[PDB]
Amino acid sequence: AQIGPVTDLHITNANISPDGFSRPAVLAGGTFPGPTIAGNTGDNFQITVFNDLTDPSMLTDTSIHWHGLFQKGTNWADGPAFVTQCPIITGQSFDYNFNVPGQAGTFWYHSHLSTQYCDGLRGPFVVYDPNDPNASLYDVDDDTTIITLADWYHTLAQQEPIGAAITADATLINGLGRSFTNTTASPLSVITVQSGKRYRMRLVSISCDPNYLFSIDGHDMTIIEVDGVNSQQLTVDQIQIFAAQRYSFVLNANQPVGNYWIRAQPNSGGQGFDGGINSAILRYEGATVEDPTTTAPTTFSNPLVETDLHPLADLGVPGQPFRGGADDPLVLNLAFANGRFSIDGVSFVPPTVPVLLQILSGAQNAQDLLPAGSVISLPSNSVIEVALPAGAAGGPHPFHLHGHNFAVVQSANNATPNYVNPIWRDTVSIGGTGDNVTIRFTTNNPGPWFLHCHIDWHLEAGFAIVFAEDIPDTASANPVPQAWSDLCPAYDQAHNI
Ligand SMILES: *[C@@H]1O[C@H](CO)[C@@H](O[C@@H]2O[C@H](CO)[C@@H](O)[C@H](O)[C@H]2NC(C)=O)[C@H](O)[C@H]1NC(C)=O
Ligand SMILES: *[C@@H]1O[C@H](CO)[C@@H](O[C@@H]2O[C@H](CO)[C@@H](O)[C@H](O)[C@H]2NC(C)=O)[C@H](O)[C@H]1NC(C)=O
Ligand SMILES: [Cl-]
Ligand SMILES: [Cu+2]
Ligand SMILES: [Cu+2]
Ligand SMILES: [Cu+2]
Ligand SMILES: [Cu+2]
Repeated sequence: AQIGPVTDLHITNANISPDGFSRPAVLAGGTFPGPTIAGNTGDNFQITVFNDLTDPSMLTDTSIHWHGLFQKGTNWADGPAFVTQCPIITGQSFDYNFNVPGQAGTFWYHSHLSTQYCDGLRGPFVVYDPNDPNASLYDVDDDTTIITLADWYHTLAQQEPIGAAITADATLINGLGRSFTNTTASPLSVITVQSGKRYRMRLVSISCDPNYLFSIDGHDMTIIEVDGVNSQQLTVDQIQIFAAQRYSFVLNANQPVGNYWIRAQPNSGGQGFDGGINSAILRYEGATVEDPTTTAPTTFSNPLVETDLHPLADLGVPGQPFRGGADDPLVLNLAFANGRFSIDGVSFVPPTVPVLLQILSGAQNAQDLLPAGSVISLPSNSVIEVALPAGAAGGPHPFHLHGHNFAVVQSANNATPNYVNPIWRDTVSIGGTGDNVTIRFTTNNPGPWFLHCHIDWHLEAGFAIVFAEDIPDTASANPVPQAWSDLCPAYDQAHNI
């Protein structure tokens, strides 16, 4: 069952075996993935997070981010450790109390301390729209239509050896899948449909790293939502989904009653489907309980291409229709060397005092904010353009901006910008060498907003900056509760800082 919008959420350690290999994990709600948090557009969420963690190998502190929610006036509840809060210490709790005006769609939540979400603290977050403009396109939209894609590691995140390549051990679809090596025939997830019905499938990448080529044998998929933004209908037969992205698609259960493979091929780790890796099962009601016998095509006829997506609403693009046609045009120099990422020559290392607290304490320009060189001020009520030219090792990098969604004026693998009707989203692949993926947004949300690669291993290696949007108005716009004010002193005491 779905929980929320007002709920407790316990964070605990437990052993799990989603691919037949047992290891300890960091879990929300006792499960991997965590339980779906849900409500309606405009609701007040009050998620009281109880930190009950005791195993230091996966960190006993935590902080939770509500990915894609704008947090306007509630920057303190956004979750990124050392940006908007100090972590919650073990044996304590914290009420993330916020509202979701003007948003409806598919989101997710995850730890935002170190690489802890990789150890299991990840789950779906759905904001339903009682007056959804896409409602007539489908018959079913509920917990049974959520599809999560996750990477899973046998080695604990904190224990990944310095200097060795990090790859996953399994792909998990709805929490189940088979290991790439020493594959055993552990249970696969089943997604059940009834012949003739239409389903709003909510596809959520909760990945720490790989992108997936997602498809369903025999079926096609009509995209209706991108990262919370309603789209015009776009029919595709494969979706390349990057870490932290979401799509909703209509699945028409219009094939013969049977079993069909659901495929999610990561860009690293096990290649193909031998032994049922990278797989789940779409089962029609009345089908035999047995594995599918279907195959994929050699070549997909209609893969998703991002420039084919367009908003359902007339969203346009802010600013003027040319490069640099913004109030604050930025071009970030994104680089990697010697194990560390950098943005404009600075590798991100989290500060001791959270950025928001530094601002509330009176730091009022970005040159006064720590970490030095990692915080960039943005002016209020302005059009911002950010160019994110690719080339840094480890790509393609899915960049994500907190506090905002943005127009994707230029997408991967295509040198032509779109100043008319590009999709808006919150996580975008910056592509490959020579690309110039570029985003635009307007600054109407005061506070410090993280911008980073959502490959969690790259964030940990410094691939981030903070946009301190409207520093002068941050304090007035974001009143803080006493419980938030108490986080830093409690954390610093517990850690002898
Ligand atoms: C990506 O686009 C940005 C503009 O959005 C380009 O930035 C220009 O860079 C040149 C030097 O390369 C400067 O002289 C300009 O001041 C920049 N701003 C402009 C033209 O608006 C950037 O070069 C592009 N990068 C790639 C790799 O194509
Ligand atoms: C590369 O991106 C451009 C810009 O988004 C795409 O160009 C648009 O193509 C559509 C469909 O033909 C036209 O309606 C638009 O007028 C084009 N816009 C512009 C600014 O050119 C283009 O299709 C993409 N290339 C590929 C191969 O998908
Ligand atoms: Cl966000
Ligand atoms: Cu996220
Ligand atoms: Cu986010
Ligand atoms: Cu990256
Ligand atoms: Cu983040």
